[PDB]
Amino acid sequence: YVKTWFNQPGRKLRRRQARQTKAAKIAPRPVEAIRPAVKPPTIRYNMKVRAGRGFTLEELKAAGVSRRVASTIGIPVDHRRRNRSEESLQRNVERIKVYLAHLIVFPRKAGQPKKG
Amino acid sequence: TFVSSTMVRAAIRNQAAQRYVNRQESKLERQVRAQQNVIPEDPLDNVFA
Amino acid sequence: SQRSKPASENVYLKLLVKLYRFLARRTDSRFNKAILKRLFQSKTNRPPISISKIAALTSRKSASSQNKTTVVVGTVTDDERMLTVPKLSIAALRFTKSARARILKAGGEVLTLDQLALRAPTGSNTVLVRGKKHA
Amino acid sequence: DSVFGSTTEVAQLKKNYFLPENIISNADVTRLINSDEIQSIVKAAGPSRVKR
Amino acid sequence: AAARPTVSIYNKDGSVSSETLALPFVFKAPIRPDLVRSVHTAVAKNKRQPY
Amino acid sequence: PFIKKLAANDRKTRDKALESLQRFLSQKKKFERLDFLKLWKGLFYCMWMADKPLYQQKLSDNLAALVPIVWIDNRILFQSTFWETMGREWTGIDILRTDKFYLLMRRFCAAAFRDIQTRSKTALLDKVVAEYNQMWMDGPFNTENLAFPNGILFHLADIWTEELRKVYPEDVPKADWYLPFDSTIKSSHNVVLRKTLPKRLDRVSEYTKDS
RNA sequence: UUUCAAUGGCCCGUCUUGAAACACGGACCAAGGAGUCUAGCAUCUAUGCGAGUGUUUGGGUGAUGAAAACCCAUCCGCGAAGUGGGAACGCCCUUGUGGCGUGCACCAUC
RNA sequence: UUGAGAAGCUCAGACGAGUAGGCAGGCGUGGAGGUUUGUGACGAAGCCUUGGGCGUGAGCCUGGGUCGAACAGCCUCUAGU
Repeated sequence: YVKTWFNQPGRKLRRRQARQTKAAKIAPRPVEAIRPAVKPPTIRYNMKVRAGRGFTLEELKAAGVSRRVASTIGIPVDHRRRNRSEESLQRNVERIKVYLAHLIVFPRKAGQPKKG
Repeated sequence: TFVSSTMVRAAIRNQAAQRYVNRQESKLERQVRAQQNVIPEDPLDNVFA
Repeated sequence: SQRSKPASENVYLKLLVKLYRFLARRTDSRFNKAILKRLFQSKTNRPPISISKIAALTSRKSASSQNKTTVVVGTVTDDERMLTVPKLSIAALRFTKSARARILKAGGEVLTLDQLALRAPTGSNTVLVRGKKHA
Repeated sequence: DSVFGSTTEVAQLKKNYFLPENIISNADVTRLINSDEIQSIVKAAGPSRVKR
Repeated sequence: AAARPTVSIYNKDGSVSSETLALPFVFKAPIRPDLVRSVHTAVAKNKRQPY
Repeated sequence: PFIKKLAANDRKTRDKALESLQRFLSQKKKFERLDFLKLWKGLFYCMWMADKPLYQQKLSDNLAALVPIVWIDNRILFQSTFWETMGREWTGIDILRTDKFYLLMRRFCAAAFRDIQTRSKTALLDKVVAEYNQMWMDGPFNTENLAFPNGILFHLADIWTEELRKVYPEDVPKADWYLPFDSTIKSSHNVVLRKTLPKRLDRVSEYTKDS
């Protein structure tokens, strides 16, 4: 079998139309969730900083965001990752704190019974 | 007696482990040189511009 | 590909071959004959010469390079390893962007093979050089 | 000027792009051949198409 | 190496204006019919449907 | 006196700008070399665009006659900048525009001698030529400037005596008229230049003191 | 063009074989009918840039077809890691002749 | 003296079998980009012809007849040539 790439420009267009389709549904919030900053796990790459999967629970507790609130305002949680050093904790705590500064959370209507 | 295969894979990996930083430093040093190797303005070039 | 005309389709290289065809037969210089022969040569037979080789060859032994133009039918690349560039005057088919900037900012000038033909039509006071073909 | 840049200054819209340089500065080969600098040192031209 | 410095700008009614623009350096670039037709040959193949 | 107007695409604008520049050159102020270098970029292209032979004969006459108009203090800078822009742009001209620029250089060659004669009425001739010989030596006849074309100097040698005789039809006084050529032939690093300039030059040692 | 006269003229291809002999294939005509595409490698040439080089996995963008063209974030691949002869040049000066120097590439000598 | 498609023009001498194989330049076909401000119902293409011409040749141009709606030269690209 020989795989051909004639749909390469048609996949590019289809993926872009999905981003536009996604943005139409969720109008003002970002098309991606904020990702942490981590360091790759080798002696070849540990100097580089890249994006992680989600923020650790210890990073969210320091930033002031609970693990149940976090998912609702676009902050992924990684229950697996941990902070073995204070630099990873502070690098990503500041990342969450900056995110909260630039964030507008629209209020939600709440059911409110008469008494009690 | 000579070496063991436990470190042989570690030595070759440590050899290519510096490939990333060597490429990063080579790219970084090149841009510094290009910043220094800028031909002057030749003020007779904005005469009509 | 090397005998009576270049294999190159570059129009401007044909204009240089045309200019040195006139200079080779209307002058009794072996420089014009040597330059014309090297214009027919292929890219493999015209190796680049570094800016460091030009600086080394001119200021070699007794040095006293004076102001003789260095002529190479080829590309003058750059040697970033050398830090101080002397005042050189080189005429070449091509200079790289870094080599041209280093030669100009560090004193001297860069010429084309037609700018030198007007300065030294017989190639007098020229240092004809070549790149090593070992590669 | 921003799309293409100059032969010495980089293009604004193309990162690290400079206009190509020419193998000849002046491309009028007739001007070089028939110049005072060159015609003053050439030996006396033989005839054109010669008699049989 | 010496070319016209500026170019004139024409109005809607085809009349010249007093404004002028310095000739961009791209018009002084080498003209390479060999290179243009080699690149064109390749680029012209880049919208071909398979058969 | 705008330089952009001097290189306009229509001849009417270029002529108007040339006339306005006539007053600008006669101010009692010192223009720096760069100011004249930019001014001579437009003036070179005003001459570069002249179309018919009759116009470019008069245009070169207008540019040459501009020299006495300039203030005496910065008149030398006007000529020295003319020969700088005629050396860096000479090799870029095409074969159909060289004849129009040969005449301009010839008219300016005689414009130097005529200015020498004018200043000789008040000041002594020896110092006037010394000022001009300094201009020739620092400019076109510089030995450290390898890039100055020989076509300009070959033209200057061909017309040096013939344009000096025009300025002094009756008699030519003793002076260092041929000093720039003597310095060039002796100590130039262009073997083609020094082997051919004595052939082109026709210096008359009849008046100059024997060495 | 047909035909006559004079002179000459063994059936083509394949295989065989010094050569042929051969043995094969051929009733005739039309149409179809066989070194192609692709991946890797090496030489050579051209082109671009050059201690660098390679945009097209992808992203950005593209209103006149938007599967094109145009743009490039992070990677990654591949590269980087003294004496003689001699091209060319100047100076001579008995001027040619030769000599005096400077000596590329490359080859010999340490 | 006009004879610079310098890829042109021009002068001179020698030489000419050829399998395998090596090399160069050309002829023709389908389609593509450009071009000829191209040809065509006052007749395109095709076919026919003891009509004529050009080229060493592959081939090409043309008259007459037949015919009825498309087609070609030049530069480049391409191949189920």
